Amino acid sequence: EDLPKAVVFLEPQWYRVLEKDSVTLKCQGAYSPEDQSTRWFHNESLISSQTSSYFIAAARVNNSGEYRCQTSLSTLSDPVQLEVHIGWLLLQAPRWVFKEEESIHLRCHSWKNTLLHKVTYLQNGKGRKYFHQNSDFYIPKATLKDSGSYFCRGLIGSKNVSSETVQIT
Amino acid sequence: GPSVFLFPPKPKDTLMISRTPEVTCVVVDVSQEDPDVKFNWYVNGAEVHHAQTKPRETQYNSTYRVVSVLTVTHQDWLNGKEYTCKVSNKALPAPIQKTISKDKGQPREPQVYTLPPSREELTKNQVSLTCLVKGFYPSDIVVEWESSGQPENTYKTTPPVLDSDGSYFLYSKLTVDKSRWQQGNVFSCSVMHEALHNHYTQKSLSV
Amino acid sequence: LLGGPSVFLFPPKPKDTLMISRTPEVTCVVVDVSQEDPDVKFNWYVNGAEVHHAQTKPRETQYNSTYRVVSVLTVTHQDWLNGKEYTCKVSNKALPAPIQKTISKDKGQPREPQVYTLPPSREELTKNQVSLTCLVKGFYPSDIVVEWESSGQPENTYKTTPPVLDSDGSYFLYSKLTVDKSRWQQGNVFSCSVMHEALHNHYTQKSLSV
Ligand SMILES: *[C@@H]1O[C@H](CO[C@@H]2O[C@@H](C)[C@@H](O)[C@@H](O)[C@@H]2O)[C@@H](O[C@@H]2O[C@H](CO)[C@@H](O[C@@H]3O[C@H](CO[C@H]4O[C@H](CO)[C@@H](O)[C@H](O)[C@@H]4O[C@@H]4O[C@H](CO)[C@@H](O)[C@H](O)[C@H]4NC(C)=O)[C@@H](O)[C@H](O[C@H]4O[C@H](CO)[C@@H](O)[C@H](O)[C@@H]4O[C@@H]4O[C@H](CO)[C@@H](O)[C@H](O)[C@H]4NC(C)=O)[C@@H]3O)[C@H](O)[C@H]2NC(C)=O)[C@H](O)[C@H]1NC(C)=O
Ligand SMILES: *[C@@H]1O[C@H](CO[C@@H]2O[C@@H](C)[C@@H](O)[C@@H](O)[C@@H]2O)[C@@H](O[C@@H]2O[C@H](CO)[C@@H](O[C@@H]3O[C@H](CO[C@H]4O[C@H](CO)[C@@H](O)[C@H](O)[C@@H]4O[C@@H]4O[C@H](CO)[C@@H](O)[C@H](O)[C@H]4NC(C)=O)[C@@H](O)[C@H](O[C@H]4O[C@H](CO)[C@@H](O)[C@H](O)[C@@H]4O[C@@H]4O[C@H](CO)[C@@H](O)[C@H](O)[C@H]4NC(C)=O)[C@@H]3O)[C@H](O)[C@H]2NC(C)=O)[C@H](O)[C@H]1NC(C)=O
Ligand SMILES: *[C@@H]1O[C@H](CO)[C@@H](O)[C@H](O)[C@H]1NC(C)=O
Ligand SMILES: *[C@@H]1O[C@H](CO)[C@@H](O)[C@H](O)[C@H]1NC(C)=O
Repeated sequence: EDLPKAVVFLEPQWYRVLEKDSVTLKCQGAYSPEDQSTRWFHNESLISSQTSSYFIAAARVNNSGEYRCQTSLSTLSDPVQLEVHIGWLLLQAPRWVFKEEESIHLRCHSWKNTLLHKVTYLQNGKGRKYFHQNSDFYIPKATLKDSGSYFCRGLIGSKNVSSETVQIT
Repeated sequence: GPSVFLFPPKPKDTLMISRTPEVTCVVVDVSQEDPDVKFNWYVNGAEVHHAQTKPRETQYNSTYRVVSVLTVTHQDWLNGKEYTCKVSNKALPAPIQKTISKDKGQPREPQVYTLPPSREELTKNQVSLTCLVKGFYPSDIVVEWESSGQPENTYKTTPPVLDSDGSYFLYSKLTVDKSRWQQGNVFSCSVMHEALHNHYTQKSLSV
Repeated sequence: LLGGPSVFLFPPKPKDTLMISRTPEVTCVVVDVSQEDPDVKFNWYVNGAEVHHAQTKPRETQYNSTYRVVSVLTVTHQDWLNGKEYTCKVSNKALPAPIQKTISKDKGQPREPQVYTLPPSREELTKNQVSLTCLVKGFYPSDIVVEWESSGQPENTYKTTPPVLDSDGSYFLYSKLTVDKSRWQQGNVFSCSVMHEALHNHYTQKSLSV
């Protein structure tokens, strides 16, 4: 316990991201007091970009794992995990640790921002809130058995497509 | 937007007069907000409010399933009056509409035959009657079996198939105990359709 | 247009799969392919396998502007209806996932489909045309083949019913061959041939007459 520990913030607020989305990482806590420094850490390694942000325009599999950031100070940022799954739809989330109560904000993410029709989110096989076009599912206050598997199904033009299990307890 | 699937009245219901038939119009896939939809049914073009509806049945997808009835008079649906469901919803920018009538054209009487159990299929456990309906159209037919005077249990029906000369046929099978058939009982294959001795006939069989 | 293309994979037809020496197919249609030159590239498996069993047949388009592609697979006999799985593993630039359907399946309760044919029915004798009937029951592998012969020519104007689920869970079906009154009262021999998975050398016929 020495300097204030920097940490890692995401762009956007999702970590399970697909095979050709844009993602941008950035760092706080730190900041080279005059000449912005970075030293990003990928899987416990190093990258040359020198920008206080970090681009990944064409994210693909090899861009998953653990990322960290250490500017001039920044102690050593505790790790952040980044996931990429191949496919069509996904259930993008900010957190996966919801005991008793916090905020829940889920996105049934498409692919190449191509729109969806008749998307629904699911509570362990059961439906909860269906919308016609694409949109996000928000809930404040937990329901003590959302503790379970969530995913979403949608119809792209006509092809009917599903996503993958995400159990949040 | 939401989708509607205009179902037709059950044949048996519109054949004869025992149960008043209905032309069900179902609107599925509508959300918890922007539900509330009205129906301007058209029977060739005259609205008339007398079109009762079912409650907001919820389905395992939050999706409200609004249903609606329209009691069509027994004597009309056979003339072919084109019945029209019209739904308008905030989710649908434009109203959608579906109209359906008599399976159009002109019919044909389906004189029916009752083929007996084949000879070799008797020296075995239970045996099978057959009732062959042939040469008709459209597919608004119903086949039932009767014994003595009460409808029989163990029977299945083949779906209609398109014959060579633009007509349908089916083979109604009835399994009966060899003991209950060989000794001798009376079994009648009855059929209802829109082109017979005023909607009905039946053909018996024994030995 | 577009929206992501699709795949379809069907089994072979029953006559080709059962009877020996009739090359059984297996096809993969890829419908709704178009405009921006998305290409082919297939690869089959049985649970680990190899190509060499296809080569596409050009680009049917006709009407809705979608470069339609299909390719085959020459299957064995003592192989299929025996366990193997089959996958097509399609891929394409516009589809962001090498997806593919599987097949095989329809399994279980095969047994003697002892076939029972019938004569015309009394009143039928008046009209110029009477129909012979052939019922099959006692078979569960969902599909089956049924044909007719009269001494020895494919009578090509019968009609056959589609199978349905009987009581005990063994499918049953019917067939109807229409002949003029004169040909049935002549005394010709008619045979209702049936082929299914569970028969001696896979065949039966119940020659019928008066
Ligand atoms: C939310 O959940 C509900 C329900 O959930 C599920 O419901 C069923 C299906 C089970 O799987 C349950 O386990 C499960 O919980 C979803 O609502 C469903 O949505 C689908 C749409 O994909 C509808 O499918 C349609 O079905 C009709 C036939 O409907 C009969 O059969 C159904 C399945 O067997 C049965 O469930 C129905 O009750 C119905 O049964 C008849 O019902 C009527 C009255 O309702 C009754 O009088 C009869 O007695 C009764 N008879 C029997 C034997 O049951 C079918 O017609 C539809 O086909 C149309 O569309 C196809 C695709 O385009 C096409 O291939 C067809 O040809 C046909 O197309 C139309 O055809 C003619 C001209 O050819 C014409 O009308 C049109 O021009 C043409 N095109 C169009 C677009 O109409 C289709 O297969 C389900 O019925 C429906 N279930 C309901 C309402 O209960 C809902 O989708 C879910 N939401 C989400 C987001 O997932
Ligand atoms: C643009 O191009 C063409 C336009 O052609 C059009 O064809 C029809 C629709 C008419 O409108 C024409 O006027 C017009 O020209 C479109 O290409 C077609 O697209 C349709 C659907 O959009 C496909 O339909 C599928 O057909 C399969 C079965 O396919 C056989 O039968 C067809 C007719 O029944 C026949 O046309 C096909 O050629 C094919 O026939 C086989 O052909 C091969 C080739 O040589 C031959 O070797 C075989 O012997 C022969 N066999 C037979 C029996 O004929 C059908 O299975 C599909 O149904 C699936 O989806 C339904 C809804 O999801 C579902 O109810 C079905 O059960 C099935 O779904 C799957 O079912 C099982 C479980 O039940 C399981 O696998 C899955 O869980 C389940 N779901 C899925 C997703 O798999 C469907 O009906 C045509 O095949 C296709 N190609 C043609 C016609 O050549 C094209 O779509 C157009 N584009 C657009 C955007 O519209
Ligand atoms: C980062 O870690 C992931 C998951 O362990 C791995 O697949 C990937 O290859 C790693 N990146 C590099 C550049 O090795
Ligand atoms: C489409 O997805 C839903 C579940 O996600 C299911 O009802 C339906 O069977 C699916 N269709 C296919 C072809 O898998």
